[PDB]
Amino acid sequence: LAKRIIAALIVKDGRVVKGSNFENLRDSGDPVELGKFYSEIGIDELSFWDITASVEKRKTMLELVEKVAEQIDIPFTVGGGIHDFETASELILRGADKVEINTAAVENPSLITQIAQTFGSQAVVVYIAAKRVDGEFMVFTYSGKKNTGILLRDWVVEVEKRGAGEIVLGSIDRLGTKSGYDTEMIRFVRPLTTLPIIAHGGAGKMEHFLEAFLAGADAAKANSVLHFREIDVRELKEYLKKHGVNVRLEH
Repeated sequence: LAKRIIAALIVKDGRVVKGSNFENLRDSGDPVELGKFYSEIGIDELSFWDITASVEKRKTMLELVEKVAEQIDIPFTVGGGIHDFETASELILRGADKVEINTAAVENPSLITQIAQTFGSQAVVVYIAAKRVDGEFMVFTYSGKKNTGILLRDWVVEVEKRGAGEIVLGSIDRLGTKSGYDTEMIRFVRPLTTLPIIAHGGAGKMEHFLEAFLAGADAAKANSVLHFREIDVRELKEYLKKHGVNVRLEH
């Protein structure tokens, strides 16, 4: 019931892609050190998205999650090309709390159920990329390249039905901008599901996070706005608490 702030990190070959501005770190491109620091200054969860080339990817992702699990005591999610149960399983067993799936879920919705059977619904995060097409919200796969022709309304309901634990709602209309979260999209989805909704795409200033929670998001995920310190994590949580948002401060 508390709202969560989630730092998302894009990684490749064990490096934070495009790095970060925290000059206090020994290595500002080290995902484990950056992730650890984030947990120490108030981030509620981490999210890692891997884009390593296929031949080294499996091993690279497993090394990342094991290293992260050692140094971090907050929940974390891993994703990026997770296409089947076996891949999801190895990553959870090696240390991840949750996996994030999108394209493979749309093409085989029972993948949601198979992962949840073994690891519980809470281990399954479905990322839904959506955008407006002829006045309707539609689901997009393959990093936004493909219009599936599936209505957002229908996919959300199916996703909960198949046993997902959380939904990340990413607005292609906002990704790569700093104009704010897609609050209209979040409000559209909120009454359709009982699952936690994680907002993603468009974060630019602290007020955007307040707007997102008002819209009904249970968590807010953000990338470079945090890494380049356009927003400060502690200021953000102080700001949100100040304006009525239930965030956590202090075998």
